[PDB]
Amino acid sequence: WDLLKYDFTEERLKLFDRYFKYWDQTYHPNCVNCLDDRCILHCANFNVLFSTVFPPTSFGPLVRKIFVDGVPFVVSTGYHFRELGVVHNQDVNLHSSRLSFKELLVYAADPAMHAASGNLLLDKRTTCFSVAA
Amino acid sequence: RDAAMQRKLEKMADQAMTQMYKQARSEDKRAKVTSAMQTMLFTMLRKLD
Amino acid sequence: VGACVLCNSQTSLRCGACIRRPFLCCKCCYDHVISTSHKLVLSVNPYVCNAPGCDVTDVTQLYLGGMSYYCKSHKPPISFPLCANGQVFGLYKNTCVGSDNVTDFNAIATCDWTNAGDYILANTCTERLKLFAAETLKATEETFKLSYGIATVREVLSDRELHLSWEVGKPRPPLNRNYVFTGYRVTKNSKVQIGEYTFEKGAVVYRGTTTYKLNVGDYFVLTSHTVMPLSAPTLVPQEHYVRITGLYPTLNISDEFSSNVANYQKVGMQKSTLQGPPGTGKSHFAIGLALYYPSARIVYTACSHAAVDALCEKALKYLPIDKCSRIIPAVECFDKFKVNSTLEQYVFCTVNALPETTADIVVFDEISMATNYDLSVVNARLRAKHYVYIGDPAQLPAPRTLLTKGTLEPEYFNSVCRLMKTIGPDMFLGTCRRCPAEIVDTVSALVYDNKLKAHKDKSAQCFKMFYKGVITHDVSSAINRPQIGVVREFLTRNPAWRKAVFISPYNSQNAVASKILGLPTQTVDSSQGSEYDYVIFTQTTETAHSCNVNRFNVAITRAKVGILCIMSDRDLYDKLQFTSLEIP
Ligand SMILES: [Zn+2]
Ligand SMILES: [Zn+2]
Ligand SMILES: [Zn+2]
Ligand SMILES: [Zn+2]
Repeated sequence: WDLLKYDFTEERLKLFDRYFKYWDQTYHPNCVNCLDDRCILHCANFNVLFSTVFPPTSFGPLVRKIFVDGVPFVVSTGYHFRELGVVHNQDVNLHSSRLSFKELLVYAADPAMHAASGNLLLDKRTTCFSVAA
Repeated sequence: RDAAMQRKLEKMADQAMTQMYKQARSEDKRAKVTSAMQTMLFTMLRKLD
Repeated sequence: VGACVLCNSQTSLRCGACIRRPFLCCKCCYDHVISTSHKLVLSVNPYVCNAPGCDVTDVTQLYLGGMSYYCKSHKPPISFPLCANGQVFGLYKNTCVGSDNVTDFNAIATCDWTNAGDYILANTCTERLKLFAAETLKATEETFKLSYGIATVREVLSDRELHLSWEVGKPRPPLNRNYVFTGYRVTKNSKVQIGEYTFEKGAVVYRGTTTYKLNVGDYFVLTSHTVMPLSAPTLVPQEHYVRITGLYPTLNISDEFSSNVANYQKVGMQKSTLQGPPGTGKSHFAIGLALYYPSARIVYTACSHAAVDALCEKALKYLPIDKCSRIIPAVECFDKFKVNSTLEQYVFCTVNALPETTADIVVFDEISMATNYDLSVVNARLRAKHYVYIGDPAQLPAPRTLLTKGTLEPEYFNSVCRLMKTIGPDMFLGTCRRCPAEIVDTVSALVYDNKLKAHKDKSAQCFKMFYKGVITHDVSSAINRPQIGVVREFLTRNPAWRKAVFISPYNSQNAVASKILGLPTQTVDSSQGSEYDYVIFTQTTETAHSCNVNRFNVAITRAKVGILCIMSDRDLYDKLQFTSLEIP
């Protein structure tokens, strides 16, 4: 697969049509469009099944470059859950001017800059995915 | 009357002084932590390649 | 939490009615509020009624109840006035000295900077109040700039000319070189600067820093910037030395600066002021100081970018190019030195962009334009063994737009210009190389107490003429066309004078003369630092602006060889040691 590909909606629909064709209830690949809690569970089950086919490197925060005061950051503006699909932030602020205490608190907490500024890690002691040191 | 109208205001004045001492201390610590967070962001950005 | 400006006592009380909000101790703030209309005082929290929907803010009508400020109507039964017993309630109430008189601070704080006495008290109070006055004046100027209306491009006839529609309900600025605007580009939901502009009456003639194809929709405002609170004094404590301290003389000097050797040793023997008449070698003085002390690191500072670049020019002809640097903040200036190298041996920068660094000698050129605000930041950004103030109090300082009443003397331009006008200058350039004997002798008796000496002889090409003419006024200037007509008649009979540069104290007079005469035109304020072979001067009025002795000094001292002066004032005409000519 392409390393930069994060939206596998078409593949999810292809698999659902392939194996669960006559399952009457509708299926939402992205749970942001679900109707209530019960539909969220119903679609998250199928996403749980279908997310074991896609590369593990495509799941995680969707980071994006933003400009402030002429200085570019690399900040998280979404997520790609194995269960809930793709979620996009609604209040992404591009070309901002100042960071208040709230914005400084938000940007200092996400793993975007911490992971992007660190060096690569390959830990042979564990099977769990390792991102950075 | 007047001596019991006075020695009970020295307590509230002292309490006010301590409270606004505390609030000033908090407001200085806030500025310190703000500067620390901003400079940390700006120094970790410079390794970005 | 800070230090009382009058007392230096630690205090957390600041006057919220004043635009600068300086710290004031309990007694000081009490006297300041009870004596003026200043009633808003700020503490760690504001002294304002906390009752829902109440507007009582005056310091004397509030009480502390519980943990809050209330008016008399909404106070709880248990309350205590914060304004009583001759002090205002605040931090560190036990530690308080007070002052006998707060009259000077009351005057400086509550004034509007329209009276000459305002600047007099600003330059004659104690150091801390001088700093307060400088910050308050600058903040008042920046706020006054915002009161001006926005001018928007309504039509573009041609290049270098524009049409401006002005905002309703607001005044329009005086259109001249002292009001540098800035264009803005209309975008989807924001605005972007498009450079700094200046306007002049055409339709308006615009001279922006950077050229474009600006169209309808773009607008101009006078850019304001935040005024930062000053801590360092206008002048460091003066100390005199018996030997050379921290400095190591070079043993080989050329005859170019051999005349300056005595003044160079004076700089190294104290913590120093120089008055330099026009065309005397002010840069010639300063650059050799770098040569006279080659192991020394010297910072070069000045108010404007143009003057800073002038110091960069002469260093090119003398100093190493790898040992220098031009500090530029994030206008087109000197771009031959390495940019933004603070640690280099020679530092070239403006006052407003000085980095926090130390050097052996700091030289501040053209001290005339400087104000106490620029003096203080130099001391705050630079800690040096020796400070050299070079300039001329007899030339133009920075314009004072807010001032309308009274005339400003050289002693009040700033704290430095205060010194040589009372106690004299540490160094002085007594030899004028630019002006011929007629011009120098005129200005030597005028403002230099007959101490300026001529290097050139009489040129016999210096004339003066007395002609009132007719005075006409536009929105923000004055025009004397009959004086311009005299110049035209003079030019026909003396065609050799068409290489001259026209000078006048009014921008509108230059504009009319530029079209009629065809000569290059410069205002007296803009002509400081430049030298021309021939100049034609029209006073154009008898107002204080045109009759100012410092301004009349600059206008007539621009001539290399000859000058023609058409006077409306009898006083300055008689003071001109010139060849009188008759009106045709
Ligand atoms: Zn669903
Ligand atoms: Zn005080
Ligand atoms: Zn005040
Ligand atoms: Zn109230």
